[PDB]
Formats: sequence, C-alpha cells, structure tokens
Amino acid sequence: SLTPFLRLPLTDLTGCLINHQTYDKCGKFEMKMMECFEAYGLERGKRECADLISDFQECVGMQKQLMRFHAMRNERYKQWLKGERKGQEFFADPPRVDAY
Amino acid sequence: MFNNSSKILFITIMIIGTLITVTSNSWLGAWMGLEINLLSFIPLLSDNNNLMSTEASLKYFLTQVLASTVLLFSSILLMLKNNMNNEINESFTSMIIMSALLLKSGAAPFHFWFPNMMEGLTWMNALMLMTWQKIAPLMLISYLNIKYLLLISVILSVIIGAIGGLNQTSLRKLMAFSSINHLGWMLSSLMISESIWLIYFFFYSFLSFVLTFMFNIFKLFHLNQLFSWFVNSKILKFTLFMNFLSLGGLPPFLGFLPKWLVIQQLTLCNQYFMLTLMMMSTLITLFFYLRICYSAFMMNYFENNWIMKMNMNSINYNMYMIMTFFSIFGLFLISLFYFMF
Amino acid sequence: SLLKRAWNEIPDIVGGSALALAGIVMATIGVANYYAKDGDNRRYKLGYVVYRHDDPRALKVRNDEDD
Amino acid sequence: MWFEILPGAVIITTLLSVPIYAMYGLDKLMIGNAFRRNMDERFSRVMYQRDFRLTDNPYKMNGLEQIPDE
Amino acid sequence: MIQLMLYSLIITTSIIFLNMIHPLALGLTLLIQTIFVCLLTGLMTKSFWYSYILFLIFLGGMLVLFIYVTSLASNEMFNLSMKLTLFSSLILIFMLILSFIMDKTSSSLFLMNNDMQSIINMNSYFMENSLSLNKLYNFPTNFITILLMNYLLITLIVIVKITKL
Amino acid sequence: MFSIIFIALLILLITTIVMFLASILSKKALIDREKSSPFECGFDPLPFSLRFFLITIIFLIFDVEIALILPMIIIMKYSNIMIWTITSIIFILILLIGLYHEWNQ
Amino acid sequence: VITNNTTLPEESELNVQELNLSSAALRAGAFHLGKQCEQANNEFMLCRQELDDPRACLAEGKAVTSCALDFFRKVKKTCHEEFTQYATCLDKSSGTMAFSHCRKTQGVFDKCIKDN
Amino acid sequence: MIMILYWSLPMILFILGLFCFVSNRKHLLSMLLSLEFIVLMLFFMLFIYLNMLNYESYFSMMFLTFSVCEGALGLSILVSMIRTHGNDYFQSFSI
Amino acid sequence: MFYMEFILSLIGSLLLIICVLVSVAFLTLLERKVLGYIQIRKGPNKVGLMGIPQPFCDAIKLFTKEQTYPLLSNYLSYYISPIFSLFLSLFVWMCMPFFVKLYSFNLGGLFFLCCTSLGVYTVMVAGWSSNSNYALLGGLRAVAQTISYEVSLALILLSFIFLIGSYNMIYFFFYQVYMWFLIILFPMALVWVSISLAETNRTPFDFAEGESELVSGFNVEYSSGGFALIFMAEYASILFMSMLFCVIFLGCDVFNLLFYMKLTFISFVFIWVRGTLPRFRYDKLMYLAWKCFLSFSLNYLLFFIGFKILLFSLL
Ligand SMILES: CCCCCCCCCCCCCCCCCC(=O)OC[C@H](COP(=O)([O-])OCC[N+](C)(C)C)OC(=O)CCCCCCCCCCCCCCCCC
Repeated sequence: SLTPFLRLPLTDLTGCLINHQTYDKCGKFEMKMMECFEAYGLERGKRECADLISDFQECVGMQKQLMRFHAMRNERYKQWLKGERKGQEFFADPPRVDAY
Repeated sequence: MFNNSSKILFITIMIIGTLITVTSNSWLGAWMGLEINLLSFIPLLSDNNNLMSTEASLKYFLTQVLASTVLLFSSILLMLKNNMNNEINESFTSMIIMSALLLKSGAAPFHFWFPNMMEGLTWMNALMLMTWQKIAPLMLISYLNIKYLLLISVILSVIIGAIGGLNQTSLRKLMAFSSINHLGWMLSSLMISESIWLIYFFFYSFLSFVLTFMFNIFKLFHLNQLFSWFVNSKILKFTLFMNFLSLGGLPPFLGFLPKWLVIQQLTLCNQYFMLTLMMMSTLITLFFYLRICYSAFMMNYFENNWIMKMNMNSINYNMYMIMTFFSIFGLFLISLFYFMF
Repeated sequence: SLLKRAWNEIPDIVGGSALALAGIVMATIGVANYYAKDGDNRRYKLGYVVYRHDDPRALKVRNDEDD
Repeated sequence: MWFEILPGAVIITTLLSVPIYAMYGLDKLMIGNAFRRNMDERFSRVMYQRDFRLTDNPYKMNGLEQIPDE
Repeated sequence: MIQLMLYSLIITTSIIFLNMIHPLALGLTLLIQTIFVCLLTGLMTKSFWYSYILFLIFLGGMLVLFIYVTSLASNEMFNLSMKLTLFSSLILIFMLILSFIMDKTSSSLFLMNNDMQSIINMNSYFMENSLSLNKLYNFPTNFITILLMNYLLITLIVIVKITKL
Repeated sequence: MFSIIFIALLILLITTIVMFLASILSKKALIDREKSSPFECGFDPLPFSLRFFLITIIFLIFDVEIALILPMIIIMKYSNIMIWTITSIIFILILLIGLYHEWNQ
Repeated sequence: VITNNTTLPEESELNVQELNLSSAALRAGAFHLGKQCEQANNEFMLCRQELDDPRACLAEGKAVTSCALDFFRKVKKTCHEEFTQYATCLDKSSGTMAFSHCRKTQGVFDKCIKDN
Repeated sequence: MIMILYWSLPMILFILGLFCFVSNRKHLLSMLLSLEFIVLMLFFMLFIYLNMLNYESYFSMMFLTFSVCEGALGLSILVSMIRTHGNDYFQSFSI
Repeated sequence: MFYMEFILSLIGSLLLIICVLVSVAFLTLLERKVLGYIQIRKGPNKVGLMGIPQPFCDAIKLFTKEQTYPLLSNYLSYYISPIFSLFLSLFVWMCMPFFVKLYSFNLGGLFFLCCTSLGVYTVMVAGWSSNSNYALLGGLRAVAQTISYEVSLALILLSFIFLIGSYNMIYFFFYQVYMWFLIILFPMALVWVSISLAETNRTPFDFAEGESELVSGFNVEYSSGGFALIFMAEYASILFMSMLFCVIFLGCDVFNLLFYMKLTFISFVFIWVRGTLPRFRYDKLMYLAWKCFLSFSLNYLLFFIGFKILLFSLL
C-alpha cells in the first residue's frame, strides 16, 4: 500500500476503503505482507520481503494458476490439431456438479 | 474573489479535497480527492462579468477529466497486474500514471492548456491555479521511481517555459510560463528529496502570493499597463518591483535560497548536467522578469497625466507590504531556519 | 403564533415532522433497549457455529427458552 | 342499467386469472409437482443441484426405498 | 457464450459510436451500450445489485440530461444508412460465429459468481447482497458515504452557481 | 438473467413483427406535401430552458442519493446497530435540512 | 495447488456408502435427525472450521454419513409410509420446502416417532 | 497471456473512446458522450478489478457518484454558454 | 440444468403477455363503459352484442388506417418509440409475484424502478421525433413529471421495503397473512395513488398528455398502429399499477380469485379518478412532487427507520 505524504485526520476514512482484510480467500496472506511493511518499511520491504509479496499476488492476482490452466488447455488443442487426440476422448471424465 | 460566502465554501472544500488527495494511502482515494478538488474548482474560474472565464473553465474541465480518467485507468491496470499499490520493478503502467499526473500539473509536453487558459482569467483564480492546484498532482508524483520521464519533463519545462514567455506581453500568460519553468525546478527537486521540494514549493508559493497581489490590487494585465501605473513616489515603485529580481533567483533577495538549496542538494546527489541545463535556461526567465522591470528601474517615465491618485485596497495591500519586506530582506532569517537539514 | 401558521399553511409537513420526531425517539428507545441487554450476542446465529469449551465465547452463549 | 359494466370487468377477472391457474395445471402435467423450485436462497439452489445430480428429473423423489438393506 | 455475445454487441455498438456524428444518435448508442455493460458486469458478480445501481444512476438518472441536451441541440432527424447497418450485422454475425468456433471455457472470466464458489463457503449462504454492501454502513467507512451525500448536495450548490439560473 | 434476455428479445421480436405486419396492413395512399407536414393547430409553422435542466439536475442528485438509501434494508440485520442508526438518522436529517433550506432560500 | 508432494487419499478410502436422499427426504425428518446425530455433526464441523483441511477429519465425515444412514434406516424400519407422506406434502406444498404450509402430516410423523 | 485474454477489450475500447474524445472531426457534445463512454468502460474495468476481491464491490457506487457529478458538471458547463455564445456553439469543431 | 424449467418459464411468460394484452383491450372497454357511467350517459353498445367487441373494432380500424409520418424523408426514429413502449409495458410484468415459480426476481423493486426509468426514455423519443412544437412540449412535460415523481416513487417503495426486510416481492405475502397494509399505510395509500397516476399519464396528472392545453402531448403525430401500440402500452402500465397497488397494500393473495377481483376494483378506481378530478398545473405539480411528497417520504421513512429499530430489539 502507498505511504501517504501527510498523516492528517483525513486519511482515517480513505485508508480502510479497499483491503483483503474483510473475509477473503487469503487476506491472512496480505496481513503477513502488511505487518512486514511495518517491519522494514515500504522501501526495504520491496527487497527483504519479496517472498511474502509474491504469494499474495499469486493468490488474489491468480497469475500462474491461470497461466497453467491455459497451458493445459492449449496443449490439449495442439494435440487435437496434430492428430494425437481425436474423437469422443477429446475431453476427459467431467467432474460432478457439486464437486467444487 | 470574496464576492460571496459560497466561494469561501468552495475554497474550503477544495482545500479538503486536496488534503484527501495528498493523504490517500491508495491510488483510488487519491482519485476521489482529485474529483472533489475538481468539483470545487469548477465554480471558481467562472464568473458572469468575464466572457473568457467560462470557456477557460471548459478547457480546465476537459483537461482535468482527460487526465483523471487516464490516472484512474492506469491505477486500475497497476492493481490488476500487482494487487498492492506499490510496484517492485517499474513498468509502463507507472509511466501512464506519471503522464496523467503531468497533464494535471502542467509539465511542458502537456502544458499547452496552461497559458491558453491563463489568457482569460483574474489574478486570484490564477493565484489558486499555480499554487494550490499544483499540490494535488505533484504530491502523487513523489510516489513513483521512474527517472527518464522526470528527466524529460524537467528539461522540457526549463527550455519551453523560459523561451515561450518571451513573446508574451500579457502578464497572465507570462506568469503562467514563468510558473512552468518554476515547475521544472520542483520536479528536479522531487527526484532527490521530498523536503527540498517542500522548501522550493513553499517559497515559490510565497513569491506567487506577493507577486500576484501587485497585479490584483492595482488590476494590471499588460506590460504596457505597468508603465502607466501611477505610484506617488517612484522610489516605492522601484522598491516594489524587486520581487521580480527576488523570484528570478538573485543572491541578496529571498528566492535565491530555494534555488540554491536545490543546487546544493543536486550537486551532492551527483547530478551536474541537468543542473547546468536548468540554469542556462533560467536566465531567460530573469530576462522576461527584467523586461517587466523596465517600468520601475528607471527613475522617470513619460507618464499619462489624467490619473493623479493611487487607489488601492487596505487589507490586501496591508498583507502585501509584509510579504514584500520578507521577499527582499528574507535572507536574514536563514539562521533561524532548521528545515533544510 | 408560529406553530399555528405552520399548521395552517403546511399541515402535512407538520404531521410528518411529528412522525419523524416520534421515529427518532423510538429509534433511540430501540437502541437503548438493544444495548441494555446483550444485543451484540444474538440468540440465533447463521451458518453452523460451534465453540469448544476452551473458547471464551462458549461461556457467553444464551440458554433462554425459544420465544 | 348499471349491471352492463360487469360484462366488461369480470372478463378482466378471468383472463388475468389464467396465467397462474393454467400453470397450476401445467406444472402438474409435465413435472408432476405443482410448484417449481424456488431459486432465491443459495442453499435451495445447491439442494436443487443435488437433486438434479441424483436423478435426471430434480422433482422426482428419492425416498426411503433408495436406501439398501443393511 | 452469452458473455461473448455481450462482448460482440459492445464491440459493434462501440464501432458505430465511433462512426456516427449526430449527437442524439450518440446518446442512443450510449443508452443501448449501458444495458450491455450492466449485463456484462452482472456476469462476473455474485448478484445483480451493482448492475441495478449503475442502471438507475447512469441510464435512467444521468443520461436523460444528455438525451435532453442532444435532443434540443439538433433540429434534424437521423440519416439512416443501410450500409452501416449491413456492416454492423456482418461484423456481428462474424463475431458470433467466431465465438461459436472458439472454446468458451478458456474465454470465460475467472471472477467467481455466487454458484462458482465453494459449497463449504459459509459466507455465500447467508443473504444475497449483504456482505458486499456491509462496509457502506459500518465503522470506519461510513464517513465516505456521509461525505458522498454531502458531496451531492455541494454538487447541486455548484451547479446552481455555474448555470447562473 | 439468461432467461430474461431470451424473453426480452422475444417481446422485442414480437412487437417488431406486429408493427411490420401493421405497416403491411396499413392502407397505402398517395403521399402528399401537406400530409407529411408537422401538425400545428390549423395554420402551418423551442429554445433551451434552464429551469427544466435544473429540475433534471435535482432529479439526478436525489437519484444518486436514493442509490445510497437503497442498501440499508439488508444491512440492518448484519451490522452494528448504533453505527447504522447514526448514519441513517444523519443521512435523512441532512437531506431534510437541505430540502427545507433550499425551500426557504 | 495439488502436486506430487501433496498426499491425497486413495479412492478406496473414499469409497463410502453415501446418503443419497432427495431434498424433500432431507428437509422432512431433519429435526429428529439433528437431535439424534448431534455428537458427530458438531465435531465434524469443528474439524472443518478449525483446521480448514479437506483431508483432515475424513473419519469424522464418514461418521456423520454413517450416523445419518443409521437414522434413516431406523426410520425406514418403523415409520416409512408416514415419512413418505410427509416428504410428499413438503415437496408438493410450495416452491421452497417450507414447514408451515402443511402441519397436518408433521403431527402424524411426530406421533409415529413418539410412539415407536 | 492474462492481459491478452482477460480485460483486453476494456483497454481497446477505452483507447477508442479516448480517440473519439480528442478527434478534431467531432464536436463538444460528442466529446462529452465519448467521455461517458470511457466512464462506462472505466466502470467495466474497475468492476473486473473489484471482483477479484470478494466483498469490496461497494466502491462501485463511489466512482459512479464522482463520475456522474463530473458528467452533470460538464453538461452544466456546456449549456452555460447558451446565453453567451448562442445555440450554435454545439457545432464547434475547435476550442 | 433441467429443460422443463425453461420450457414452462417460456410458456408462462408468453401466456402472461397474451392475457395482459387481452386484458388491456377489455380494460379499454371497461374504461369507456364505466367512464360513461361516471356521468349520466351509457358506455359502448350496439357493436356486436352489448358493445363487447368494441376494442376489436378499434384494433381493426387502427391497424388499417394510413401510417402517416411527421416528415417524409427519414422517419425510422418515429418507429422506435411505440416498440420500446409496448416492450417495456409487457416486460415490466415479469416481476409480478408468482407463487409457482416463473422468474426468481430477488430484486423486483429495482426492476420496476428500471422500467419506470425507461418510461421517460420512450416518451422522450416519442416527443422529439414527431417534429412538432406541441410534441416537444408534451414530451418535455411528460419527462418533467415522470422524473419528478420518480424520486418520490423510489422513496415511497423504499419505505415499503423496510416493512418486509428484503426486495423480494413474494415477501409482501408473508407479512400480510394477518392483515392488509391498507390499514397501516393509508396516507401512503393516497400518496401511492397519486404516484401511480403520475408515472402513467391519467387525468389527475394530465398536463403531459391532455386534450385541453395541448391537443395531445406526444401522441399528436402518432396514428395508425403506433397510436395503438402506445395506447396498449399505457393501459398495460395502468394494469401494472393496479396489480402493484394490490400486492403492496392489499394482501398479495396471488392464487385467490379475490386478488384479481381487487385488481379489477383498483382498475375501476383508476377509471373512477379518471372522471372526477381536474388537472394540476406545472408549478403546482413541481410543488407537489419535490416538497410535499418528498417531505412526507423522508419523514415517514424516518418513522419506519425508528420502528424497524424498535422491533429489532424486541424480537
Ligand atoms: C375504497 C376507497 C374509496 C375512496 C377513495 C377512492 C380513490 C382512491 C384514493 C385516491 C386518492 C386521491 C388521488 C389523487 C390525489 C389528487 C390530490 C393531490 O395530489 O393533493 C395533493 C395535496 C397538496 O397539498 P396542499 O393541499 O397543502 O396544497 C395545495 C394548497 N397550497 C398550494 C396553497 C399550499 O395534498 C398533499 O400532498 C397532502 C400530503 C399527503 C397526504 C398526507 C400525509 C401526511 C402524513 C400522515 C399523517 C401525519 C400525522 C397526522 C396526525 C398527527 C398530527 C400532529
């Protein structure tokens, strides 16, 4: 989060407006980043606290999971276009409707 | 500008919106405060007696809402890439954020709205425009760590803001072009400190209050109008015009101090070529300051003789003469100052 | 007087202001009645809420009869 | 005299009574259950999903005869 | 699939918004874009509250000013061209058959709906449009909506001054 | 919502088909100079009004204000009671004071 | 996310006879199910809420499923037609399965349970 | 990648509305209507951002309030020139 | 997902549309008949038997007459107003409280406010495209009154939603199982009648679409099928306001035949105030919509804020 220049009474309302702290899949990850930004500050927290930054961005940004999903779907279509996979076995056994 | 209490209401809400902008810990509450500041700065900069003020408010609206939506779009893009407000390695979305801030502030690739709007205003809304409305974008520019955009903006500000003020004989466009050059000294101070910028901005603001009060009380809008200005003693007109030499950065007066602190901090930060590029392009600013000073440095003029009484406000000129004294004798207070360190 | 003029010209606004004053009074009455008892600890929780006996919240549960 | 309005009004009472009552027949014809399942709360949608998972007709009952003897 | 249909409709209405010049016709293009934007933001969300809020605020509330100003601005009627209608229909049928020949699972949005969430999620079963709107009326974010109502009153005060009445 | 799109497109399609068949069923006569004329009573033939524009602006400000009064029915059983009451009483009271002040001035 | 390092349970451990009842057969007879099966439901949901691990307290989930199956088999032994009529009236009563639309067969079901 | 497949279209239509905002072949009313087009695209992109988080969608009516006040402000700026510049200022291609 | 839900939803919606349209025709018959009986005179008669196929005589005539245009060159904008007007009047009925499920509208009041907020849009394109100063004046007057009581209607229905605790229209049924809301909300009943005669142009609020101060507000150039679609859309709005009065105040009672008897009675009340009251003025209607009804709305909304807080502590 951005460090404001001035710490007046007028940052008290703006500060809580967006935050993963309200119930969320991994706000407990963000807290583990945010307290780290209390420890080293904002600028040393960019270097000394890089492992906890990437987990929160991985969780809520959903980057490598969606990239892995698109790698698994494009490889299946490449195998379909290259003739390795065809017919009724193009798609696997579907999950149950209440599985997830 | 105090014809109504509603304008005092708009002044305090634009102060509130600017303070919401500069204290926001996220990139979206800053945009919220920017919209509050915009809402309260649309009715100021608009009046019924002046025809050009309405189209100048239209230019201000289109320029700011073009800059605010690009600022919002790039901040949402940054939040979509990395979900914290900061960024580990700087990329193009910070460049779009900084360019949207430079359209708000008036840096020289994006400054062409600034004197074209300034050509049709009064001298108090100009005082709000070049001083308080530079608070909200410049305090957000300090959150970014890209160097070459600030380098291009500083270089273009000090050449374009100094050369472009030579042709202008209107005082408002000349002061706008002088504020564009003094903007570039503020962004050059922003790459090296967040306190030397406050020093330069506070005393540049002080010089803006004391110099725009000379043109607001006596209603001066032209270079030729300064020659016809009647002062009862020509020594007083010569003394009152030392604020131009003060703001141009001359050593015995104040106004040499913040430029000198920028020089001291930039040389200590091993940046010598950009400092030389600014100071070879600040002599032109003193040249169109000294072209104003043709109307007072000589001691006798071919005056028009129909006006023989100097008419002035009491409270405003009482506030003016305090600040004129500290604009030229304010270097004695360097021993009392402790905010440089 | 002043209330006679308001009751003569604008009687619906006077009646609405009486209703709004009554609603404000019984809103403060409802807030005081909610916070006089343990209104923050509702009797009927949503979801499936379980507490073990070591938790401090398990000692604050309500054993009242169903109304 | 004045009872000629009731030709023009009671018909209005009949026609607007049509789009529910016919459905109260029609849901008893092709479904067999007179009421379609309410999709307001999420728990009702999840349990309707469970019924359509269990049987191809979600309004077909899985009673106690489904339970094997043990 | 219908998300891709709304993508295609928004693309077609945007390119005809770029093409046309008559101001009430751009206002009509905006009012028919707002419906598709409302539905498409309804596809990502748990429930359709904010689409309704955007609908009442933008279309039925705000754009009627734009429709009134653009109606009194232009004396003349629309010059309907069958060429632009044919080009819009051709690019629309092309983009729908392009969505037919494209896998919709990879093109679907990653944002979870109310039924895309987990079954063991406790918060989804409570009340529709409850936890998202909760922070509007709780400490310490209620000062923003108090400031918003004050901002709307101050906006009306600004508008009365700048139009000069 | 996907069924709502289908039924709204069906209502639009049915109304356009009914109007197209009405245009076919309409009696086509010879088109005239005076028949196409805009109707002014009898003999053949407006500027911008600011009062109606501020009526639309007052409607817009009150509409965006109503859009913040809309959520709090749901939140009343899922929030702090004192905060909710303070915000609701303050919200409608400042609205009433602003309405009465704009009435008196 | 699931890799080869994570230890998912085998499908033979997951091959448990499940409660395959419909919504009307689960909504009806629920108030006698919860009282009879309160020892395992609370422990299993405490396992699900505390650890937040799907692989943990699988034995507790199996105990919940077996306890529900035992209660429904006990209902099937004694009071079958009354429960079938109660679930039928609960499903045909309204759209959502609301208990207030028919209370006539609920009393017969509670009378059967109280007598047996 | 993620940017190419997800949220690429609001960027493209935002640049199209920006180019319609600043083109010299349009007029001031077209600038204001294209401005509310990019307001709609900004709402689309902001809602795509805000729905990665679960229960922070309440911000969508804050940006709506600010941008609707911007639109009413722009209309009241533009129609304030009716009594001064006349009714023909809506067809102005340059400022 | 089970396909008979889609099939029965489609069948029920089309049956609702057909029955609403035939009830619109018989509502025009009822209005011409009992509106005559408001005075001494008789209603329609002598066509068919006892005047029953008189709206079909209207429908055969209006679908045969020459479709004239307000200008000869370009008139496609003239077409799009009755299409969208009848589309909204037949589309607003999907948020009717159906107990057998047709559409699970958990937010039905917002849907009603959306369709009412498009009513201004269809009457604005009705006014502008008809190329006449009378048409523009009537369109501006109708847009003025409908956005003036849009805010009031939103606040009144917003006060009603506080009673049931949610936005689901079927929740009006469970809170009316012991008594109707006509007992508790009788000034709200009079205010809601004044609201429902304002969004739909009827005689008490008729400066928009009257035959005295204008010849016709926005139907002045509309004829030969467009006037038929506009007339059917307006009477469907009357039927929707009668139903929405009968759901909120009178008990929803969707299945009972007494609910549809009360719906015909509230339509009779709408035709009863059609013959009685005179027409308001522009200044008095701006006084009514923004001061009296707005002040009553905010005040009695404060009353239900206090009452719902008071019952929350007691329950
Ligand atoms: C089965 C019923 C059969 C009979 C009825 C049949 C018809 C059905 C109902 C139709 C109703 C009429 C519809 C059209 C109305 C047209 C007239 C109209 O709009 O008039 C507007 C008029 C206008 O007000 P006005 O009359 O003051 O304004 C005109 C006078 N000037 C301009 C000079 C000021 O009335 C109102 O707006 C009244 C406000 C709403 C109603 C009152 C609510 C007040 C709050 C509740 C009571 C408060 C507590 C009181 C007790 C305690 C006091 C301390």
